[PDB]
Amino acid sequence: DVQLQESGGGLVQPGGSLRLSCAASGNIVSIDAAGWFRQAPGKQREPVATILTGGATNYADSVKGRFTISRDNAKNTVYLQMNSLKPEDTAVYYCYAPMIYYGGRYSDYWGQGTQVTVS
Amino acid sequence: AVERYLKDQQLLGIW
Repeated sequence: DVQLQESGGGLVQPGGSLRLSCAASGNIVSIDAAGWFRQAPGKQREPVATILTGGATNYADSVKGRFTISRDNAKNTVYLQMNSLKPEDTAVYYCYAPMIYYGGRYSDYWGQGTQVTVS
Repeated sequence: AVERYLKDQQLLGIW
């Protein structure tokens, strides 16, 4: 079956920038809509951003103006551009892709996560 | 068409 895979995470300085990507290993399935979650060290998982099938985008209040979600449809990848980082952004970022068709059936899929650190 | 609606509603529910 499919396995979503986040990447582009890592270490970055305060004020820095990162671009996370999320994709199905082997491009075997299309991703027409998706969202990003994050999990801080001692906090609750929270939504970060979302993009629908139509293209409509929504963000959390603590990231509007700074983050941008988008997708390259030709490579079934979804991106999260992250600008003007601050230590509050330090977290594990997860990728969520709903209702993906594979092997005769629809299913929701999650990535294993990717570390992001702002020191 | 309906599938589109479902995907989007899954995402909009998150908020």
